[PDB]
Amino acid sequence: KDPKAPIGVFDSGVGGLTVLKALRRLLPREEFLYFGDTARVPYGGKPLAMVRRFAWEIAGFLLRQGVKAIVVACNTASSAALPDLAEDLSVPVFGVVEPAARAARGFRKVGLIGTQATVESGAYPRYVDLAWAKACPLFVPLVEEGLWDDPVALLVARHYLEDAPKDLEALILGCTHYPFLKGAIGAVLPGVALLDSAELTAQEVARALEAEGLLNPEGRGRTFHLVTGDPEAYRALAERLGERVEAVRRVSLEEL
Amino acid sequence: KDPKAPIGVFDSGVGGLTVLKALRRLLPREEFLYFGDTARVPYGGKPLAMVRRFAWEIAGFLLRQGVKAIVVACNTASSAALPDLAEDLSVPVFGVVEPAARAARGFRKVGLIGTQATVESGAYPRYVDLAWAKACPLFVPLVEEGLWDDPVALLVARHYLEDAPKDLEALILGCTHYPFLKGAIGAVLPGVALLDSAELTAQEVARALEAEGLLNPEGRGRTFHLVTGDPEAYRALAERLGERVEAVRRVSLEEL
Amino acid sequence: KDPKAPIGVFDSGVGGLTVLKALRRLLPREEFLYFGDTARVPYGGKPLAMVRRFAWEIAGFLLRQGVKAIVVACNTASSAALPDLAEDLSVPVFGVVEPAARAARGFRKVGLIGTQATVESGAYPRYVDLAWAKACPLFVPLVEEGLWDDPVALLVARHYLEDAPKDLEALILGCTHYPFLKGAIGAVLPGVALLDSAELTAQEVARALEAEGLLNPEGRGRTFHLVTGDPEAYRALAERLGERVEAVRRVSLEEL
Amino acid sequence: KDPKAPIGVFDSGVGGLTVLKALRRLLPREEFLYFGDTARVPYGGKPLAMVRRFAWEIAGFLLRQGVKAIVVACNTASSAALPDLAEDLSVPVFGVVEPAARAARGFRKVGLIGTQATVESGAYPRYVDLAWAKACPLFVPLVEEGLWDDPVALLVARHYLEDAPKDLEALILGCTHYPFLKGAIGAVLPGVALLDSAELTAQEVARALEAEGLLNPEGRGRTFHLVTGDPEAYRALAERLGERVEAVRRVSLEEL
Repeated sequence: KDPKAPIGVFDSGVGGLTVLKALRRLLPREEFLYFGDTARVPYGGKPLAMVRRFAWEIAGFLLRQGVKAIVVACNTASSAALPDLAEDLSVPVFGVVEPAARAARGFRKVGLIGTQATVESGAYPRYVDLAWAKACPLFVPLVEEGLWDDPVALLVARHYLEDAPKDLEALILGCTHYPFLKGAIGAVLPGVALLDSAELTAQEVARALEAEGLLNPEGRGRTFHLVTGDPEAYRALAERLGERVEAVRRVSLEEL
Repeated sequence: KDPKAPIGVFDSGVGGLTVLKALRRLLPREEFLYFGDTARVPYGGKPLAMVRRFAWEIAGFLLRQGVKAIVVACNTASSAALPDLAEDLSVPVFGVVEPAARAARGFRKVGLIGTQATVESGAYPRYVDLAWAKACPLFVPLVEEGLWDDPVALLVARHYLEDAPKDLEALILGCTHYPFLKGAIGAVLPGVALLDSAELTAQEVARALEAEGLLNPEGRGRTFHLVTGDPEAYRALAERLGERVEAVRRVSLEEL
Repeated sequence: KDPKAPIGVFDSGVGGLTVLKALRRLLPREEFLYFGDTARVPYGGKPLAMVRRFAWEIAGFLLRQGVKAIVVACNTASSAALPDLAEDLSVPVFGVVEPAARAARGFRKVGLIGTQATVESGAYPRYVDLAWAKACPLFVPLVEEGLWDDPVALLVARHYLEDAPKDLEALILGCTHYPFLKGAIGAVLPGVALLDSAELTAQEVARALEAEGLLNPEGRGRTFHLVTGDPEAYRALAERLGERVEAVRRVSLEEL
Repeated sequence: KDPKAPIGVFDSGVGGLTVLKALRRLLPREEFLYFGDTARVPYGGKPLAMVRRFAWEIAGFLLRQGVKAIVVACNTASSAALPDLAEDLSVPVFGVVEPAARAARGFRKVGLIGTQATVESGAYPRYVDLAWAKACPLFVPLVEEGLWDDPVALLVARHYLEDAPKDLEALILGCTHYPFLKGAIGAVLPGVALLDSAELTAQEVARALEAEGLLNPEGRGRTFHLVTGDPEAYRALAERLGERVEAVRRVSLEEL
């Protein structure tokens, strides 16, 4: 156990940067390795079992790099791979399903939105009873196009959420990209608590790591980006989502 | 050369079905082998060289199934892989770039819409001079979500097409999915001639195969579907676009 | 923990059956999964980092079959992957390098033979001080061709072992196949103790698994064989070295 | 066609250098790209269909480097991939099976030796009627260990060619490596004509290439080596077999 060692964070691409941001705020002294698998993004439409192999390869790559814990920022990969991945690895492994589904248990009727893979996996029903679940394929490309406040978002939010229970008290945003869309989602489902996977998970990570004596007390934390697709494209994309990408290098899928 | 043998048509997923339909209308006596690489869709944001390897892998698989010709129904893969793929292979190879550009050469000011990869590839500039070109990433998810007749489609067309020159006489629909948004594109840009990649390629295919004595003068045509991801998801998506998918089988990326 | 779960054992091919037989004797009630990577055999000429990815891939595969412990029967793959693989996984992980090196420390001057990769790795010098090491590439094929009792084996043993120190007291048989060549090796190196990787490891596995309470207590144990190459070829090659294979199925490299 | 373009030659490893050497002696002004797939050597124990994907992949790679012709120096790979590879590609494609079988048709009772995959392909029987065929697995490592002049080479030659008919007039040396064993093979089978795949193929390539008007008339020939395994290990092994490797670099299997 070396608290000077970095924390691994991985995603299919830029969406998981919402998780990275929340982690860095609570843990400014830590070193993060953010792995964006942009050569194979998106996971949301791939067979769950293929994502599970992706997650295993990427966990292996992060351990090779020496991380002390792994945060699976993707909801699709969390659904596909956890809890087994945490049950198979020695370093702590954290996901974005359980923390938000835990908080959700203090409400009478809970709904879920996420990718096609996420809602069909049954990952969330394993931790919490769901009144309603619905795949929102367009949210991700709406967010990546920078249209989170544009009227089209709103109409699309209405198309996906029109048919949903009026007594829902909370809604799980079971996709890394969905925090950008609280505005259009709040507007169509007023009064409903919106559960953010990123903030809920980073808190869990911070609590658990300190509890194990693995947080780094001293020093000034940094972030390195590792992507399997084009780095310049990723840098552009990350910026459209308000993240200044400083350090990026391309990781070959042969290194996997 | 054996005219009883089938025609290979391949795409990243369901989009290339527009090409498949135009072909089946002109050549009802041909057997088609339609390959949808849904395990690795989309191509439009991947590195152009990676798509080139995809095209070569699938081209080889189709040659091992016995096809007498190959239609590359994806605009991204055509940009990535043609003309070399046709130069390197003995069977006739056709793409969806050159026929639409060729028709485009009979207007004075010509514009292009397509995927990210396509507009950046320079493939279309090779064949016709372009006044304006714009990637339309939301269009593909809009079509796959079944919303081409919804007013959000009308709004998205405006977000992408407003700031294109008023003196366009023609617009190249440089993506397999765009013939579905012909109404919305036509409304936001009245008067401009819309060039359909699928209709113009199918004609080029039929003309040339005829010229070579390769058409199958007798018998009833059949279509077989071959995909790399989940077949049942594929069939659902295909049916939302108007193809009743009769035969579908899953092909391993190990077979490539 | 679940003591009904099987034990995973993996190798590049049939060599690891020497380790499996030793395991069978000490643990007749245990259910075993033997994973033979015959699509990618042999490991001895490949880069150590490539083998290391193989070990990770297969370890992940065995975990998905539910194994409660993993034995790395290949000496080349132990050299590539241990001790990190054991440090990184929750289940007990055992190799064929450490146990023979432990026993070898009760000798004054010790030598090592094995594959090209094993000798270059420096895996063995990390556990025991070595007086001599020689790669013996032809020894593996001699065993698989069934020539271990034949004179040509004896001349080949002399060719590799001529310039070995006359005062050696022990020789590490650092390759799964080398137990078949004890006759020819002792003839060229009389009076030298031959340290058998397979016999020592099964004891360690048995001791360690007994201690963790993971030993199965009821039941007749079988072995299931999983291979990445042609199963019938594997079946025929295993029989030539004295193993009767009953259950063998081909596992695709894409499941990895 | 471009006559300044290089000729492509590929093999699993160093065995194909016998073919390269013969080629360079006949075509000293030609530029050659030698591709040795040392990350996946040997082919002889693999499923023939897997080798066939290898041939396709590497052929695509060489076409992307711009070769004007391809020589498949491996007898296993010719058996797996020819004649189809030659039918499906525009560049001239040459193998090592057909030329040696053609010369063999000038004899009454003809034998063949080679790898397990080569004799099991039945590729040689498509071109010449065979009286006798034997796989000789140990010949390849004998050559790679530098033991072709050693007496085990005489003993091993005798082991594999003992039941061979005494009325056999010719033997096809159906493996790239076996010309180094001409000495032992002729000694153990006196009076039998030995048909060398390498010398006969180069003749055919030079004949065919001049006829297509593709020879490069000006220039000093060089060879560049491309390997998928470790380049220094390859260079060492090429030096043991008498080839002086000037330029070698490693190509990733993901580039394939």
